[PDB]
Amino acid sequence: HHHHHHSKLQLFVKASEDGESVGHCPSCQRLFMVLLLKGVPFTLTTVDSQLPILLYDSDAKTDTLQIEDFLEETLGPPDFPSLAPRYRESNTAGNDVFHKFSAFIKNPVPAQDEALYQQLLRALARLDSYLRAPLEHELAGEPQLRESRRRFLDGDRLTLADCSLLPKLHIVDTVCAHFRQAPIPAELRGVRRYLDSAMQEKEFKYTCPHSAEILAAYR
Repeated sequence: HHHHHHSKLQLFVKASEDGESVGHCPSCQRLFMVLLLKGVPFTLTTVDSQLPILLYDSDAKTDTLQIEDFLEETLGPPDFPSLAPRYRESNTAGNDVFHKFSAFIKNPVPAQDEALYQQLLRALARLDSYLRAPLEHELAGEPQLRESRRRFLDGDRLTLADCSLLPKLHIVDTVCAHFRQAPIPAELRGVRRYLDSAMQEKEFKYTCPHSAEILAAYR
């Protein structure tokens, strides 16, 4: 079904430095994921306003959030699965991780280093607590459940929320690990399980750019 192409729905995304494959771009990956999860035929095209961009008919859409809402609305039951999360909080948890990572990783002030890192950790901590908290349907079946059993944000299936966050969270882990020897702390069991579960899902695994690409983006 799905058609990738370098050198009808069509997604234009960034190519890698050498042009050989998919480039670093967490928004590009987000939409790549949405499209795969819809199970709709599509063409993805790498490129050497701003990407990602989507063509439907002759018509374009250039804004990540807009493209996403469109794909969620236009492609629905019974032809396509809806990917909206069920619970409000799936949409907000970890909403600040990426911003806090970016301020940490770009900081040139020695005396602010630990401080900004702590802010990063605290946000990762809150994401962790949500991932470990049993959701409604989990309790509906098991009334005394203490620790959530689920794989992802909203349950055991990838949703729009995961599509947005996983690409960002992958970068945080990749960059912090390699550059500052600061992998996601083992204490955050829910965050750790979440990244690992994601790597076992074809739609996340096969939309990841090579690690070298992410590393190069940060130098």
